[PDB]
Amino acid sequence: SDEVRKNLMDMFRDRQAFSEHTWKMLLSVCRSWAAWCKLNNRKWFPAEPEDVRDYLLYLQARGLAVKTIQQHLGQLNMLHRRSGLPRPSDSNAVSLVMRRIRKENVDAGERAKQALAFERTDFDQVRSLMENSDRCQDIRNLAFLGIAYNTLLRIAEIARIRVKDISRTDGGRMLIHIGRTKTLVSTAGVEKALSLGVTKLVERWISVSGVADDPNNYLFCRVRKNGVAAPSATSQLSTRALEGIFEATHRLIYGAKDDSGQRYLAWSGHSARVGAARDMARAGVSIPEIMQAGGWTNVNIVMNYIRNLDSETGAMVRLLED
Amino acid sequence: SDEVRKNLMDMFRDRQAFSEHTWKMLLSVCRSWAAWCKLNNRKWFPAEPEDVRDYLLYLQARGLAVKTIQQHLGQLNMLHRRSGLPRPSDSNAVSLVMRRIRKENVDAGERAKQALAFERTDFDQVRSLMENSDRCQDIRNLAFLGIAYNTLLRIAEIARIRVKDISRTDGGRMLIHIGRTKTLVSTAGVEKALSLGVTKLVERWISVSGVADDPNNYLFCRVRKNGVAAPSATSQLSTRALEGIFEATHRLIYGAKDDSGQRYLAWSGHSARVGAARDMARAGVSIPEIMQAGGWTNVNIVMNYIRNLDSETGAMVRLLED
Amino acid sequence: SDEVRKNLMDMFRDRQAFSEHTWKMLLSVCRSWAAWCKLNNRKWFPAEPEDVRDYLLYLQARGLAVKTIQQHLGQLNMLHRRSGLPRPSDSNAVSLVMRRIRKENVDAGERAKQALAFERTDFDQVRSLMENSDRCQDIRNLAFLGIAYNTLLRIAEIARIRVKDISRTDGGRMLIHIGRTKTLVSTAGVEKALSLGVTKLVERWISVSGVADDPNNYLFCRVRKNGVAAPSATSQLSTRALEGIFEATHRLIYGAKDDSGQRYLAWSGHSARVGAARDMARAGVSIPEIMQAGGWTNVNIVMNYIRNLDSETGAMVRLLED
Amino acid sequence: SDEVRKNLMDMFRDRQAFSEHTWKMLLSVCRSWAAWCKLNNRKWFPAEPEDVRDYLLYLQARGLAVKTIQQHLGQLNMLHRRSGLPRPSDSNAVSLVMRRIRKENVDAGERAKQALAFERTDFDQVRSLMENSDRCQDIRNLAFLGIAYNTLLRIAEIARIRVKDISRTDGGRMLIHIGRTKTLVSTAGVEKALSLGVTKLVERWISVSGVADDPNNYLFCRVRKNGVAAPSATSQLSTRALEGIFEATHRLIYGAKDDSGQRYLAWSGHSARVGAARDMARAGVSIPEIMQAGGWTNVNIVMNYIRNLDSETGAMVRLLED
DNA sequence: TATAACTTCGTATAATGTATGCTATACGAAGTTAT
DNA sequence: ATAACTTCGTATAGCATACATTATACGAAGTTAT
DNA sequence: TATAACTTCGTATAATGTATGCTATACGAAGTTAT
DNA sequence: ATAACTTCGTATAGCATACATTATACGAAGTTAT
Repeated sequence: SDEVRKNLMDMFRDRQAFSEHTWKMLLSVCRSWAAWCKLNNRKWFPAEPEDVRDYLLYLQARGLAVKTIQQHLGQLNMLHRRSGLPRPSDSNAVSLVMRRIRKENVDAGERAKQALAFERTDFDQVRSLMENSDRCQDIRNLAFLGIAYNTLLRIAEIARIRVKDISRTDGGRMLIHIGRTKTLVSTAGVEKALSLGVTKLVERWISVSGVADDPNNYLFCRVRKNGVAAPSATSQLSTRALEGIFEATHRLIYGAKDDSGQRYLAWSGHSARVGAARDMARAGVSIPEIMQAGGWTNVNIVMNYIRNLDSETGAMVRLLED
Repeated sequence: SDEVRKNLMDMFRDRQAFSEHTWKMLLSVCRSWAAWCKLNNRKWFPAEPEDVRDYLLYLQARGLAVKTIQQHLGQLNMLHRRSGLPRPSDSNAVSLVMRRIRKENVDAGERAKQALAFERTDFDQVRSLMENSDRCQDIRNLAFLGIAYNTLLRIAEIARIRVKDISRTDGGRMLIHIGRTKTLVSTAGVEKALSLGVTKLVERWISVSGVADDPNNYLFCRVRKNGVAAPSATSQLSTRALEGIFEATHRLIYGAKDDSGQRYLAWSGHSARVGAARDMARAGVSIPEIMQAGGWTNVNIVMNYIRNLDSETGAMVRLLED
Repeated sequence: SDEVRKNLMDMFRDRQAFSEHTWKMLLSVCRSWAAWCKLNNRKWFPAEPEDVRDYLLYLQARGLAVKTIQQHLGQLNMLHRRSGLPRPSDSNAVSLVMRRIRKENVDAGERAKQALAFERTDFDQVRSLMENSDRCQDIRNLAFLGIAYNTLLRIAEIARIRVKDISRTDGGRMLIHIGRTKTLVSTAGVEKALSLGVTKLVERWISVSGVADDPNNYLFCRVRKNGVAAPSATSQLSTRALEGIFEATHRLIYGAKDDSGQRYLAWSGHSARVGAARDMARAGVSIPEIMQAGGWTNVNIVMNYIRNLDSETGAMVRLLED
Repeated sequence: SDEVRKNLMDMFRDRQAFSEHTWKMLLSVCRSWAAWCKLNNRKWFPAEPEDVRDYLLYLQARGLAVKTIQQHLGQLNMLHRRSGLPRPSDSNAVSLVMRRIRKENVDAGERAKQALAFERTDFDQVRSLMENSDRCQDIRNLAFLGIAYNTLLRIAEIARIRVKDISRTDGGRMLIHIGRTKTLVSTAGVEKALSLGVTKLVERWISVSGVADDPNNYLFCRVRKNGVAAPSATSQLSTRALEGIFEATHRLIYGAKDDSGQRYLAWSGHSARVGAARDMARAGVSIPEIMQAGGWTNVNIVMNYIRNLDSETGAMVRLLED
């Protein structure tokens, strides 16, 4: 069909309208689905519902997460819907089976994990140790953890901070201007303020890195063996390395990860977000203020991190013994 | 017509998409609709809005509640939508009778109900009346009333408990790990501390019952007319029974049921939930604390349980009393 | 057209799906539009945009409120849309002229008025006088004002209160169950609690009226010359009479209305709502609690009663002199 | 084609549907689009999405802001929608470039701006520098800066003020009745108290100006090079002039403009609004109090003015400082 | 040189929220009028 | 010529109204147990 | 009877918010099993 | 026969997930100034 080619061509022409990660996962899903189709001699593009049902069942049978299976469907759905074709999910075979796969897995324990929390106590411990070190690695890392926990920004937001994004209060606290986040793309964007402590941590790093040469440098950059910063205004510190700082800081305190292969045996990119969310809840911060903290315009995900603070809470118990 | 045959096979094949309670209600509604149709010379499938409209008006004439009339309409919508067919509710005729029937029925003052509060006033009365009775079922029921008040846990939830789900903490207080979640984006297991007095009751029951003798054994079990427990791990105590414990306990104090045929004359499955929440807000406890105690996230409902408390009477009452 | 007749016939068949006031104003607008069409020899049913534009301009030219003109359009729009025909507002002639008429009127002062406030001070004054009277008129009226100001219910909500809708707290305060309001039609509905003062006022009235004979009596009923109540379970006190109580209570204190013909020279049905809203704001009640008070699920109308509390507010002024 | 001729006549005829500022921007955009089309051999009307897409990409290449690119697109959407024609934005091509252009531009860090804060630090500086200067324009400007700080009133709003809109209260404080509303569901006239020091300045100005000599005379008026005021009541001082007072006042202290061509180097119309709000939140004032001071109901905006204040730094900063 | 400390990348899995269309201001710059 | 505007055009920040009902507001006429 | 105190009604004008579709419990009642 | 269930059906209250992305998680391979 002429129209389908056109629609696809249009989406590719302005591919920059979508996150690069959407593209990353579009192609990845397409590769997996392409492969399954080839293994079973099946037309892979206009995808047949029943074929899609077999494929979701096969993903299930490989032991894949409910959420990852929803991903494979999601991209297939997007590829079809933006083509002008009907979505696989538009048929019952796919709809019902997706709902069924979720029900079976969930009803056998499957649960979406969350990042191991990096909370205030963790931050103070990390800091009590590393604040002394005059190494470049250590000063940078300590400053990044500070920002992460102070501001609750995602790591991709942190790696985009430019030195000119930083301003100041009369009070002396650093403010970091963010524009783009996951949930938001604006020109006015948001301001996130650091405490006086974290501001110092960040001053130390600026000072010692020489990022402030060009004010269009990324606040965070790489640091080599010899301890020399490598500022850039065109290459940011990969988010993979910020994941690494979290894994190294965890390793520093708790030693090496298990042999098991499980996710979340050590801190990761999101660890400071669930942790600072959680600390606020427990100090009585109001639910709106928590949402303002993490950029959350809606209430449900925040309830869904105090999710697992829901431990022994024991209101009724006290009531009972008196 | 061939399409809808496919769509109905899609449904039987992926029947595990829905819980067996949904299928139950689906089947029940179809039975009611098909009867009505036969008795009124109407084709039952596909349904035509004129016939669906008369049917909903028959359901109103019959005294059925509005939530009930919605359910019949819902499953009819469901059944037709899961085939290639138009839903009744997408017709102007059925859409207007639902509106007409809703408001009509509220004007004659049909009232949504809820569980009769089983409170602390009531758990002392009961304890008082059978604290030190040595009957093996009097011991079981007393324990279970404990767990239901303390943990505001649903009834199917208490059915599932086992002895392997019971650790300890300060004083003795038992650690009931749970499946309070049957959802993906939701806690990976929750936890409930019993009081010391209630931990004591779920001790004395474990003695007599002898449920410990297997980990995989369910906590609550059947107890026959000879006061002997009958542990199992393939067979959990039904919800209807746990219901029964509550009604029996009501009969104990207040005697035989009021005989209107009405609902919520005795206590039922939820009475302890309702009661505990009310007790909890009476002594002042953060509403979102209450919300976490029985795993609510949709305050519409908990609100309805504590409405007639004096602590909830609102701002105007507060102002007026100067 | 056959379809248009059918659609209209369907709406009339289940007319009870719409408020009777919608019907009242449908016919009233139709009468006015019918009349204008007859005066200008114009087809009145499928209404021509340009004819509708002339008619809105004529309503403007009679000096009618912007909001009343929006009403005439509203019903014309509804009559057409529910017929299956295009709305007048679907054309530019009508759209643009409506927007223009609003702009001209507003840009010459026109503003939507609000009810004269009946606030706490007013209620205490009214009460300081009438609380003594043992007349039936006075006891009833005083109790209605109490409820109005205490609960913020609209008068139609107040006239629907049945004696069985009333319950109690442990604390001794009356609760009044509402089901239907303007913005809401439910079976669970809402509970509104009276203070201890208003509860007394209401006790006096119940006591002295004999409404509590049949518990399906309307809490408020008429009272004749001789001071004898006339309870009914099938005829409520007209909302026009509740408007009258407000006008009489105003007259009692401030004397007779002007000669001017202006609306809101004396208290009316909504006077206690804007007044209690306003009092809450000024005592620092939180904006959510205000919304809970008046049944308001959204924030804008409440801002739009503290609307005209916005008087001399003078935060900046204090700042300036120090 | 005849339809769109009707639709364009509908528009000229009801041209008062929109403000003359909307028409201005509409006309401006058409001029830009038509030029671009001629210069690029494209039909200007109806617009085809391919051509609109290239045009928006030309607007991005030209350095225009995203709010600006939206405006061009908006008026194009408007113009076409008010004819029987499809909007550009309803095409997949233009929809994706707008997305692409938005995020693209935020990544090179284009930043939404706002008025440079004219604060109390700045109104003392100014007063200091010209408190007791006897120049008739130095007297006018000083007064007006007063009114703008004190009342956070927009500039067109201050233009409209007259002497007949000025009563009194405690000490002298002037009573500026206003048209802060140009909306129906909105206050029926508002009110602003000036301070005593500022009331003094709007006294000394009325002396010299001689504006009192007619009620209907506008408060602020033109003052020629011979230090003589020129009252009018048919002619209000333009907004561009009131702007000018602010820039002049900036030049006074800081000298000639920074010469980047940039925006918000001096103060402008809104500077006093911005400044006053910031000052108001600095000394702690309920946010919704601030919101009422300049008639906001959409806190998105006021938030943006007080972001870098230390009192607004958020919960995390508060927790971290123990 | 070997090596820290990356980047790049693939597949795997969590998170996150359900909008614009009109109207005001900003400002350089050209037009107007009386000093 | 120039101060001190006003008018303008193009660039951006700042805001409010439409839609589909459902309700109250009030003067005026008909009703009914005193 | 005249009259308070309505009801009914018409036209006029303000107010008010942008949802369900699945899954659990309630309970009388019939079925089952061991005392 | 009966207590004490379980299973059932029909009646209602109580709840949670789908959708379209955009992001992080982490092991493993290629890179590069020391």
